Amino acid sequence: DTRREIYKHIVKSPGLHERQLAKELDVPLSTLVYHLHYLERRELIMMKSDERYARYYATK
Amino acid sequence: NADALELDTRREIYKHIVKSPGLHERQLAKELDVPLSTLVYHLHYLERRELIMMKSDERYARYYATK
Repeated sequence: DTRREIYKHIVKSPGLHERQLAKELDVPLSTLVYHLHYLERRELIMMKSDERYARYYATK
Repeated sequence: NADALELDTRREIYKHIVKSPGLHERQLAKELDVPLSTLVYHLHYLERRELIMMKSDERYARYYATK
């Protein structure tokens, strides 16, 4: 039900964020994270860093 | 070889980093009035020279289905 909906929203709409997923499915963030962890542990979904949100610092 | 424009843009970027740490590249571009493509060109260079470092933010990770 909820898990099968989360995995499917990811197949049809690749690249979404954690909070964009919980909004487009009306699933609480805590519930969605538990299912995302299962889907990662089974290697059915993966995870990429968003360059648009990386932060830059000068080195020492 | 590097134009005055390339050197000026590079140094202006590096030291906006020092004066204002932790910004994203779209904020970097709008605050320096530089196109995003050119800014990312200079960020990769400053990172190759280890003058700046790039920290990912995993709160904004993108989710994809495996094949």
